[PDB]
Amino acid sequence: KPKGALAVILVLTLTILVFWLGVYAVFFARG
Amino acid sequence: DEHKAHKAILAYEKGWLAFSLAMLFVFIALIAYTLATHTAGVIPAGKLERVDPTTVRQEGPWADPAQAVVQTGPNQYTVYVLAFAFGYQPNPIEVPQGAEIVFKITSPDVIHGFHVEGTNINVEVLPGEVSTVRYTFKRPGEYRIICNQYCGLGHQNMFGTIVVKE
Amino acid sequence: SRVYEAYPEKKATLYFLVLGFLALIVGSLFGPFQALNYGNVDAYPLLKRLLPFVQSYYQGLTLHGVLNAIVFTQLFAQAIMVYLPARELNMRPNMGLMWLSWWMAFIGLVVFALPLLANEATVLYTFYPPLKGHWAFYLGASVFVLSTWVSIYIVLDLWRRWKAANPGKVTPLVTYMAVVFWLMWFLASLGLVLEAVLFLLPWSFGLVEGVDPLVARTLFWWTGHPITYFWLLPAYAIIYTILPKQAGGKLVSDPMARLAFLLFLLLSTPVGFHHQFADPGIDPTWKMIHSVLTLFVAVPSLMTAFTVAASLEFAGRLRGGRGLFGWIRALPWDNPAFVAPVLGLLGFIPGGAGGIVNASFTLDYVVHNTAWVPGHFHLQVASLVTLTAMGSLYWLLPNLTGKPISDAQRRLGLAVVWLWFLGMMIMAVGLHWAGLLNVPRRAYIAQVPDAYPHAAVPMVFNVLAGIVLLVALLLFIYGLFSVLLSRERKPELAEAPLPFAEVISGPEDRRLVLAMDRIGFWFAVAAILVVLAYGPTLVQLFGHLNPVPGWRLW
Ligand code: HAS
Ligand code: HEM
Ligand SMILES: CCCCCCCC/C=C\CCCCCCCC(=O)OC[C@H](O)CO
Ligand code: CUA
Ligand SMILES: [O-][O-]
Ligand SMILES: [Cu+2]
Repeated sequence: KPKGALAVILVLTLTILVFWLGVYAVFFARG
Repeated sequence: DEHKAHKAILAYEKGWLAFSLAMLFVFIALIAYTLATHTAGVIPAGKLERVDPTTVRQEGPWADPAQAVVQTGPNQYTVYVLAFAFGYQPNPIEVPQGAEIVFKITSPDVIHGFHVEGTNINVEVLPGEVSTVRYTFKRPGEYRIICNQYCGLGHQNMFGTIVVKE
Repeated sequence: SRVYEAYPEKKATLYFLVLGFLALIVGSLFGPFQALNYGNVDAYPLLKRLLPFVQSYYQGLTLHGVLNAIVFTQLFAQAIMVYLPARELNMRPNMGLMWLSWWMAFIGLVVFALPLLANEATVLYTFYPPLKGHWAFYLGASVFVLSTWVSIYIVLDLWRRWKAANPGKVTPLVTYMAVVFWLMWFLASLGLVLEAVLFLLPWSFGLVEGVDPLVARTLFWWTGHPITYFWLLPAYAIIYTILPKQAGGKLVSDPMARLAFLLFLLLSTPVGFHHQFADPGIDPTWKMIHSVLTLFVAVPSLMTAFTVAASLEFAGRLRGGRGLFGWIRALPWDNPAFVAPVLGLLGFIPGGAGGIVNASFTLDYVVHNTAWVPGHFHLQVASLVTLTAMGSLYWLLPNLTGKPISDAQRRLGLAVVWLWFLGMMIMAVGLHWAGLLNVPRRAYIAQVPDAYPHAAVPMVFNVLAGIVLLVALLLFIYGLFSVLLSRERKPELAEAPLPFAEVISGPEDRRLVLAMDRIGFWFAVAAILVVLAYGPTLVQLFGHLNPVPGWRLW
């Protein structure tokens, strides 16, 4: 199991997800 | 050792490529949603509507800013805004809260930004074309318009105002 | 030097690198001042004394973007993506062509510099009509870029020549990367060639009265997007094919690396409307199309994130690091050639994330044209690409010159790399945040000090970044000139092979690989995607042109 690679792509997915849902929320506040 | 490691990295890569794709497609669904609701009014009508930037301040709807706000529906206003170096007319744009605003924006000189701080109206203004965008202000007060496209040495100070009346 | 007779391509590659680097240093001088600006501090009166030809923040900004995002990046791409395939194949590039390419770049640069330095082309590196720059900006810029066509030709030549000697062999990894990369670039570039040729050049010489803004932006952005992938892929070739050796490990998968690269060939060009979400006159449906396509183009980097991560893990395990974190400690954090690329990969995480936000059509209305965008792209190009270039200097420079890197120079290198990195991360927090508070990009804000009170906190980050990055640039100048202007030489450094990584064998499927080697076929597909994504819209615009007079407002 490439366990270290998995952590990195976990951190990437959370980064993506936070940025995204973060910005989407803002879009609706300003909507 | 290696042959083991390479199979396992590959097996998990596929997992991740499948998870990533799903994530992306979820975002595609979530964007499609926004497209079906009133908040999508901020997307320009992508209709071409050519005008002459050299006469736009001397004939037609941009040449009289005090008459630029016209009721066009039982609950609809259309506003003919001019973005120019370095300001907007009318100043202020005055509209009622809760009504639908169709902003029709053009420029007599260079490209400007039309970005209404506090809202999702954020549209490029190109000389020779009209930009059409829709918004309903849900809260009275003063919103500031910012130019977000470099337009020359007056860029930093190109501001306008929209007053949404109670 | 007898090394330069055997390998004249070392001298040429050297000249690209150097020119590209000079260009980065001059371009970067403006950086710190711009950071202090987004920090509400006006230090322009100080720049204007040190460099009295600078009439305005905007002329500085033109120089910065053009020098850093156009020139350095291109020279770097042309240095890496010719020379690396050459060495893998162990064959001479057409040297006559290669000097030609360098002179076009050089002369184009000098010629465009003239109106730029004289305040006749303050239009930024996007040069959007009606903003009307001097004819020498358009002509210098056009010859500068066309120089890449000669490079495209050089690599395909090398490629065919090897296939001639070796029918029924797969193209070697680096060479496959460079071929698909150069072919993508050919497609990508036609948007700007068309805009310079039908519109910009004739207009700048007064042969037409106006130019249509809509059609010019549209043609611009056809090239505008894939130019960025054009900046990145050289760093990727290194990260794929060199990084793993430098990490102490190996490339975990040749096929996966070709796959990433193939996908870039297919998806880099048909996505330009993601820069036109806020433009009038383009149907919403097309903007949805391009939005989808852009999320696809994210895939090959999502792919790259896992392959490279796994390669690094493998390296850290080989090197004796146990655990879920222990492989990170076990990596060679003393080697600047390892550290720079890896750090750029670090920040590429949030940068990629910002990117995905930008792609999402309606979400772009939140961030379009705010400090957010510069925050996004400093992670991508100012950090990951530039850092990759910088770091690689520690192997590339001895490989090409024969000069040794001393330990002291290594350490200076670490410091620069780290400071540059940290500065970029700090500034990315300032700009993203600022962008969320509706602060515009491309503005001399310090000059309207009371406009954005709400941004006081993120501004302090921009100031802090300003200083950190001043320090790292000063360190980078001082370090770069030690190595380059050093008395000693050592030619067996210039002969020791490039540190190319070894792959791990486990059968891949040879069929996937063979399928990916159908390069003409994939090029066709890529060409068709552009026609389907641009054609309908360009047909509708070209049938309704509205040229408008040009302005000079600087
Ligand atoms: C090199 C240069 C650039 C790249 C690459 C880049 C990538 C993206 N961008 Fe972009 N961006 C946009 C879309 C994205 C998309 C979807 C991506 C994607 O390709 C990103 C995908 C990447 C990822 C999903 C991240 C994967 C991360 C990796 C690979 C990290 C691995 C970590 C490891 C391995 C570490 C492990 C090691 C340890 C020790 C732990 C759009 C819109 O859709 C806009 C316009 C917005 C607007 O309003 O104008 C835009 C505008 C810009 C600007 C401004 C243009 C201007 O002047 O107006 C520039 C120059 C630029 C640069 C670049 N852009 N972009
Ligand atoms: C010493 C580090 C440097 C600093 C502190 C830094 C800072 C900045 C800031 C503050 C701006 C935004 C200015 C504005 O929108 O008004 C900017 C814009 C820019 N920078 Fe940098 N920069 C650095 C290095 C580079 C690097 C290496 C690249 C290219 C590889 C580069 C590419 C760009 C581009 C293309 C723009 C946009 C200019 C435009 O909107 O026309 N930066 N930089
Ligand atoms: C050893 C070296 C480490 C030192 C690095 C510090 C680490 C991070 C903290 C602060 C730096 C802030 C510097 C910013 C300088 C002035 C900010 C400013 O202009 O203040 C505006 C004020 O909010 C409106 O009145
Ligand atoms: Cu008008 Cu910037
Ligand atoms: O260009 O993103
Ligand atoms: Cu793009």
